[PDB]
Amino acid sequence: GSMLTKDIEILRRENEELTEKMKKAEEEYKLEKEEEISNLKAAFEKNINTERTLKTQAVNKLAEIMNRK
Amino acid sequence: GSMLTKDIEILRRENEELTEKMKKAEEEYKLEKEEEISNLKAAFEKNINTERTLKTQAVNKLAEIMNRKD
Amino acid sequence: AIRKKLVIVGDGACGKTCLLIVFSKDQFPEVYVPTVFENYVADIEVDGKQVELALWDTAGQEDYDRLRPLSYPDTDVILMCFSIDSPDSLENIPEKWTPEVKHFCPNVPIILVGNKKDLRNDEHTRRELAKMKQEPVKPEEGRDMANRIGAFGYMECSAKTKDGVREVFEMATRAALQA
Amino acid sequence: AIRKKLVIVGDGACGKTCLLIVFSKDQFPEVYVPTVFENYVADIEVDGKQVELALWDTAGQEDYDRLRPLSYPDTDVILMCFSIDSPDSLENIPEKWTPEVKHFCPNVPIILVGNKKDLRNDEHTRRELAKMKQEPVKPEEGRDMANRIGAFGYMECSAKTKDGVREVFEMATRAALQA
Ligand SMILES: Nc1nc2c(ncn2[C@@H]2O[C@H](COP(=O)(O)OP(=O)(O)NP(=O)(O)O)[C@@H](O)[C@H]2O)c(=O)[nH]1
Ligand SMILES: Nc1nc2c(ncn2[C@@H]2O[C@H](COP(=O)(O)OP(=O)(O)NP(=O)(O)O)[C@@H](O)[C@H]2O)c(=O)[nH]1
Ligand SMILES: [Mg+2]
Ligand SMILES: [Mg+2]
Repeated sequence: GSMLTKDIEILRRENEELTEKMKKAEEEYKLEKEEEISNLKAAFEKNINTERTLKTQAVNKLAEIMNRK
Repeated sequence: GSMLTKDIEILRRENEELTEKMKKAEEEYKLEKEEEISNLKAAFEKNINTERTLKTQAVNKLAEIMNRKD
Repeated sequence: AIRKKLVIVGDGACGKTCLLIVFSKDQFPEVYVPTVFENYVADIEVDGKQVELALWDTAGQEDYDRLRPLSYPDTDVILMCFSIDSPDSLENIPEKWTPEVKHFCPNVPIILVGNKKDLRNDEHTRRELAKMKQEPVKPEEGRDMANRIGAFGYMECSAKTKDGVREVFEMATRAALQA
Repeated sequence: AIRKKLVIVGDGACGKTCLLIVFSKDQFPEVYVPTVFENYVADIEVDGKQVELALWDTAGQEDYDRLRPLSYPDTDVILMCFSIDSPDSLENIPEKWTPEVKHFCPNVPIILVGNKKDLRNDEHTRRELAKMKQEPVKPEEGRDMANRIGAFGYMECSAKTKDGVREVFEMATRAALQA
């Protein structure tokens, strides 16, 4: 067979495999940006569900105390 | 002249262009993460100092009212 | 000497404390710190009457909603505030403060007050409000609101320049002096 | 019958409240809520003496450090706690609680208590403590600490199983009954 025919086929395949190294490259970059935040939030929450609880308790106690003053 | 040919040349620039498309999709996905985290941590920081300030004030008022050496 | 109780409410950061401190302590609070609750006293004379004004400061912070009702008992007059540089705090007058006050202080004279009058013509303020496609509150707007919520009267002021401060309290006292 | 005041302190979440509620209310608090401060009462008899035990609960939370001194005045006995499933809360005994108590309650009998005794042989606890390369506190460690800080005595217990609860308070009462 002619070499030209083959070189062309091999090129349509690389450019093709390259397109698969994109769609499954982006699908990849997803967990990166998705994980780094799927815990960057859940981390900022625990930290606020803590301060918020201490805030509420102090407030309620103040109310209890003043209603008794 | 040169050894280059019609069809190979077209599929070559096409490989190239397709590659550049990826170089750009990245530099853009980055500056997207760089802001997302930025504005996120920005709020999630002014979000906590807010609760922390209200916590401290209530606490201090409780003390002030309860405390005899003041 | 008639002793009268005044309570002030309104959105957080709209100027309640500075207004009370300027009038009772002759000074302007420097730094902003959300109020839990505090109490001041001040003397005033109107209609030829000596009056000791008890000033109850309250929290505008939503998070402190729980404590506010502790200040409302036996109130003679209420100063319901909003900031002239914040249309949002104005909308909160009929949406929150009015229903709450009329529940805890039935038939108590309400003086609607618009603080920070000095920002009405401030470029930075107009500039900023422009972003949210808003503009400082207009006097007609505050008066409208006063009538709408059935207030005893409307008064604008600036604890910063002292402009109107006196009128606010002479009106409130008269109100607390009705019958 | 005699009245005696007992105050309890120690790291947050180490079991102070559950210990007091089980002993005074005959129940085990289901949900955990940081304590600001609370006061309970309970009756007990030791060596043939009726004693009314006033139980002052305090916050273990750092954020509430400022309120604690409000409970310390006129204390007859102190229960200084730590959790058997937390070596860290043990280290905080000489590092924080001891210096503070000896400053506010000079010469007041201190009963060192190790809560959550039921976790000493719990696999989940042993496994989790293994990650930080630690292990539940051993009775010897508690005794040494008691002697080191000059406590009236040491006592281990579990508000969960009720084991030792009684001894903790009979020892504290005796201590408050010295002279
Ligand atoms: N330009 C201007 N700023 C004012 C005036 N009065 C108060 N401020 C500013 O507005 C901010 C909040 O004032 P403050 O009186 O503490 O508000 P508040 O309504 O009492 N707040 P809170 O409900 O949280 O207790 C402060 O930074 C203060 O300097 C005024 O007349 N003019
Ligand atoms: N396994 C076990 N858990 C216990 C025991 N006593 C308390 N706990 C648990 O430990 C947690 C905190 O208990 P609590 O008594 O509220 O702790 P505290 O020391 O009073 N906390 P704070 O200083 O914040 O006020 C709760 O979830 C509770 O169920 C015990 O004897 N055994
Ligand atoms: Mg204030
Ligand atoms: Mg507790």
